Amino acid sequence: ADSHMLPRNPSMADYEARIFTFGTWIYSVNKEQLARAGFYALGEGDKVKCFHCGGGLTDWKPSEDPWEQHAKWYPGCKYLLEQKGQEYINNIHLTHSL
Ligand SMILES: [Zn+2]
Repeated sequence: ADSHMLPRNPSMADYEARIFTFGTWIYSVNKEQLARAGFYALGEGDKVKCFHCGGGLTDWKPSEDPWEQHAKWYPGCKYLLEQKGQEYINNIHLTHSL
């Protein structure tokens, strides 16, 4: 788990690089949402990982929100914080259960 200012995979900080990995994507969740939320696809099922915290997510379900799942599972992510803020992270945890 990375909660440092330094991205775990700085090479995926590049947006074009993340979006490349979603060139095709057969799963329910929108790929632009996934990319903006910091994820890139591993190329194995629906596994994605955050470039910053290195947090991985998989088994996506219809209606699931990439930023919400990002905050639910990896609330200490610095990229997540920079984009979404502490209020959002905390509210995700007040309304969700793991
Ligand atoms: Zn993250």
